[PDB]
Amino acid sequence: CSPGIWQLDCTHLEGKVILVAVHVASGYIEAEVIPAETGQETAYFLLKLAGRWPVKTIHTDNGSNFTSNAVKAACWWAGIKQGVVESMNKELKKIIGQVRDQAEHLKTAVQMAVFIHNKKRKGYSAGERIVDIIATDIQ
Amino acid sequence: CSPGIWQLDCTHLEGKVILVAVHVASGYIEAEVIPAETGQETAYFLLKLAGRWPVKTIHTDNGSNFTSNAVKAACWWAGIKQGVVESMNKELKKIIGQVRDQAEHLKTAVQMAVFIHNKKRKGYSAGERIVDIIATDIQ
Ligand SMILES: Cc1nc2c(ccn2Cc2ccc(F)c(F)c2)c(-c2ccc3c(c2C)CCCO3)c1[C@H](OC(C)(C)C)C(=O)O
Ligand SMILES: Cc1nc2c(ccn2Cc2ccc(F)c(F)c2)c(-c2ccc3c(c2C)CCCO3)c1[C@H](OC(C)(C)C)C(=O)O
Repeated sequence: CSPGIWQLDCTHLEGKVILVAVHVASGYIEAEVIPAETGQETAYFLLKLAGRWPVKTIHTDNGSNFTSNAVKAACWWAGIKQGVVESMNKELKKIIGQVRDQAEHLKTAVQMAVFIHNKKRKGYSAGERIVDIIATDIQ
Repeated sequence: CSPGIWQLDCTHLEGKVILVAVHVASGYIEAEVIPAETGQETAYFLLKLAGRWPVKTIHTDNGSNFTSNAVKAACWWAGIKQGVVESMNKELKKIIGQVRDQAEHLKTAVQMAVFIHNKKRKGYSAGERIVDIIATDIQ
């Protein structure tokens, strides 16, 4: 897929919200545990994401997620416009379950699962693929 | 410099704490506004960082930052061992000052400054250099 496309969705676990961003072309994930599912939290997440990777386009399974003025302002400022994703989210949810008792806080288990997911060789890992896709696109 | 070396330090602004991670070889920055300067916050930041980039070694200007059991546990689990940095932190502090009135929250201004810093061409940007350094190291 195009190297600037990311998918963002929230999932719920233990009464908390996990914002999951998938780089569609590599399967690479960025995730954070947010206090609430709000436009301000999504906007802040998008600003962080766009400063770290070249974010061109964002996709989601819940269109209404992107209607706040806060989200529209983040996309405006950062210059963002509006199978794999289902699979990557499924893998992450499974990994969180597998490491959950190794940590007190869900947020810690989430970051351990992101780490495991991005480094797992499938033969390259999602972390290796994103860096290869973005470097070759710059070239 | 070696591609797995990162420098982590905290700086203070408006009574808040900004954790700044610099990828020494590229000048690329990752930053977060943390509620307090604690071992638990540093450990959590390191886990997130290590799941996104291949973190081999961490440097700091304040050695005591890395003594908590929480930090030692994050480095153990993620397999981490213990001019440019001064310049990158200086540039970020200047950029935050330059964009500060464009946002209500300091954390928003911080992420705008990270974005500006990583995308600025110096001729490649810090964001372009990190992806090139890591991709060629995998190759
Ligand atoms: C806190 C916050 N609110 C925002 C927005 C945007 C709309 N609103 C709603 C609103 C409503 C009434 C107002 F009087 C008012 F001033 C803003 C940004 C925001 C979001 C993204 C963003 C920018 C802004 C200002 C500036 C350029 C980079 O991208 C904010 C913002 O905070 C979050 C990122 C946490 C949402 C902020 O700190 O100002
Ligand atoms: C909350 C937290 N505390 C930690 C630690 C480690 C030591 N301590 C102190 C402590 C003291 C007394 C205990 F009875 C006790 F159980 C742990 C991790 C932590 C930090 C990093 C880390 C791991 C753990 C458990 C597991 C493998 C991946 O890396 C935590 C941890 O929370 C933060 C990351 C926010 C610090 C957690 O959720 O358990």
